[PDB]
Amino acid sequence: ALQTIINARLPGEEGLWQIHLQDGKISAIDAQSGVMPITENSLDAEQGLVIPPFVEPHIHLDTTQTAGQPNWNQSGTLFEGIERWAERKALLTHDDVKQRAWQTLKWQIANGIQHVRTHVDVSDATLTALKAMLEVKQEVAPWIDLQIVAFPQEGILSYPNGEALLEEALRLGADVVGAIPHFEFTREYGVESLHKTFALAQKYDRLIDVHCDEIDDEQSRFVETVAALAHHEGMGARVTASHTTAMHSYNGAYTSRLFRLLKMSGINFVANPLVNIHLQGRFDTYPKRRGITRVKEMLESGINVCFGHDAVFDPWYPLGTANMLQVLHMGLHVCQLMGYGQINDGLNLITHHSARTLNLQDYGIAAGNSANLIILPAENGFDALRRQVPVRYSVRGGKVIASTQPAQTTVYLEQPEAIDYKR
Amino acid sequence: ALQTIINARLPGEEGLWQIHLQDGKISAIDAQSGVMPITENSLDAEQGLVIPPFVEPHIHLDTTQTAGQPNWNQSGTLFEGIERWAERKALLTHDDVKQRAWQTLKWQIANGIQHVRTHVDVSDATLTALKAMLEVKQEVAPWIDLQIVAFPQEGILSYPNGEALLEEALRLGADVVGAIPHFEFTREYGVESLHKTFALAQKYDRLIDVHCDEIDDEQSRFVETVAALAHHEGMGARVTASHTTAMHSYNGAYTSRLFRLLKMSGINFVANPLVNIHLQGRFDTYPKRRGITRVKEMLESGINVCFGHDAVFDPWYPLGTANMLQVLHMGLHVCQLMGYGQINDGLNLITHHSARTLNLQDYGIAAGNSANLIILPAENGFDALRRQVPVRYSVRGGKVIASTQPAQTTVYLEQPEAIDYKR
Ligand SMILES: O=C1NC=C(F)[C@H](O)N1
Ligand SMILES: O=C1NC=C(F)[C@H](O)N1
Ligand SMILES: [Fe+3]
Ligand SMILES: [Fe+3]
Repeated sequence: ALQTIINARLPGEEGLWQIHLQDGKISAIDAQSGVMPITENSLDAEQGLVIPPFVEPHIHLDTTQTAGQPNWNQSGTLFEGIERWAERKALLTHDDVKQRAWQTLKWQIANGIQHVRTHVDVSDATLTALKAMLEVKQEVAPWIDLQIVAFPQEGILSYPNGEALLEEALRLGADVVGAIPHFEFTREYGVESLHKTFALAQKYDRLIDVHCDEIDDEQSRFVETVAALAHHEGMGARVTASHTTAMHSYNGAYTSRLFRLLKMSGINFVANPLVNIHLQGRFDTYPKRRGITRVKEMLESGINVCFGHDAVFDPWYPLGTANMLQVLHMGLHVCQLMGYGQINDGLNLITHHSARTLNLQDYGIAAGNSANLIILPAENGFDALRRQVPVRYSVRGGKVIASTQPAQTTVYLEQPEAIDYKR
Repeated sequence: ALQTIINARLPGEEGLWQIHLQDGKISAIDAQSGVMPITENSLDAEQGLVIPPFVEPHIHLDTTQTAGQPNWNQSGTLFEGIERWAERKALLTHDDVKQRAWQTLKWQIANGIQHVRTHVDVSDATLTALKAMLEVKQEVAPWIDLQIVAFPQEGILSYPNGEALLEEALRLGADVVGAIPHFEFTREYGVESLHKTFALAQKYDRLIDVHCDEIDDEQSRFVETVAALAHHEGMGARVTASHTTAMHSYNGAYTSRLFRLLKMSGINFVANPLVNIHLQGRFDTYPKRRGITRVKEMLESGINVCFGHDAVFDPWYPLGTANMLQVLHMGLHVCQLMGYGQINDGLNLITHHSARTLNLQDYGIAAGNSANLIILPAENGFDALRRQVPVRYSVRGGKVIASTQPAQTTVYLEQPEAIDYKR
């Protein structure tokens, strides 16, 4: 029955703070002028950093843990990945999807992630994975608020009954409408697919998250239609453009023109560093492009951008432990957001910016909000990122739902010495 | 008084193995047909992976821990980095260099690194850092065999008395002769500097490690002179070309021609993933090149290539905990060595290949060799890399010199559950 979080550091704030908890919510936040004593019912942050929970804005829980089944993606490309997934999709069973999704979700809970948006392939007349995921959503609710995107992986207009299946998925309860314009057979189908996606989102009052321009094609500009339709409907807050890796290859003049619309539209952007560095640049010899969208410029322009893990051991990515600080680490390097302040503020890319992408209404350390927060054994964002620290405690509804007793490293010199990699 | 390492897995080998130790050496290695019981004097690898120690083939211990002093490298480029370092170099003191070097060395010991090659800037008439590092080398010897490269950071022919200072550093005991041809004022000075470097290495019987073509200039081809001079002198095993990031920008025809010489010469290559992804591509707008040398092609051609951390919190890199598995993780992503086998064999890039780069004569788990080895709590290279595991035990001369009690993570669901991120 926790009543207070004491000795907490907060990003962008000086000193220590006390967070009072009442009835599963944050009742008040007060600055401390020194270190407070521990006591029963008090969770001691020990001058560590307290932040709202990590968020996973983009993952594929229906494909997670399937890498190599029945075959491996040899080329390491998005296109072969979809082909390898199609082979696995034909072998799906309800229980298998639930088991694999739950395996990755447990890693996420352990990693302080309390909000997850999973795409689920609905280019499947049986909607096997979707039915399984809707059950997982209910089962995992005490620990993670899971959003499900009805993702038409093989296209809306380019797959048999694609539009009907996408709508069926919404009627079954999917929270977000997906699309993949660059995978449609033609540019015209791509644009038309977006009009259909927006019409469905307005008909059912759902969010939108488009796999948008995930291709090293300087002519893949579906993002301008996503932003324009959102602006026209006055619904930018409910819309997300995932990937936009083609933007890495656009000329600068078009990008500058486009940025005005991106800002005016208010839509969100998701970059997936671990997967993008792996799948993009595969058609270059040397030099080889990085292939991540224009994260640095978006931040400078005040456009909301955040980071997702995208895949965890599946056709598009052979690694991962569903760790957001690891995703952030890769993104900061590839996007060259390596200034001290840029690294320190990096936490926003896996917390607040992602919460905005998911249109969350109860997020942040503020009075009145649910007591959902995590404690990192680090002094600030820079320190947490540099040392790739685990989540010491994850609190949800005012209760501890995960904890990590840190590793203990000792070197035996003339005398034993504890090493914590700090300075 | 350890007598045996039991239940050890070895890369590329099936089953479990027992490593018998006698008089600080490995006396014999025998396969097990099952799990052996623990007993006093036996170190149980617990079916974890046993490998020779991690190696750091390229780091700057004279600059480590100085990021932001007195100013930060704002552009994130090699060139500004050297300028910021020059400002810090003027403030060096003997004790400060020793303290900072020892701080990073302790992190390395904790991370199972028993072999380290540090470059030390000798473009300094006072040779302050070199004198300090020669003392550190002696002090750290019980735990790490430290090689010192006399690195003429500001050039040999382009800095006052550069050649005399480089030779003075060798007379004081530096183990390796360095150079930086692409930083010399002219291409001719660059080539001439290499002839002088090789002449010094033959005069003093020292190794060579050139900061070679660390620039996104398709015309920076000093590597062909390094390889040709090594081939002419029949000394490839003693020569290393660090960085060669310009190779990322070469046309393919010249690279193919060059590769024949690289193979024939037998020289070694070091890629520094964390720093290269950060400092390279800084003059591109979009698309932006990755800038790491041709690691994948070198491996396919049987050319020895390995990975270094290069910098730990200094003018050229604001992060790091001197962790080789983290360096490897970045390299596998940026170089797209993402096939299962490529990832699994990744350990060679931070163990055996690096030992060859340092021309080590006592390295590897083989009878007769010193009992220097480390134990990773993982099933194989892939698993160790994916989970970024710590070093459970580091053994040197048959004695434990470092150990890490792993972190313990628990999620509180309907029942508490331990999470180890394994599958
Ligand atoms: O279309 C896609 N499917 C799965 C992925 F992991 C990638 O995000 N893109
Ligand atoms: O010339 C250089 N000095 C320092 C570095 F870290 C980089 O390796 N290159
Ligand atoms: Fe995706
Ligand atoms: Fe270097």
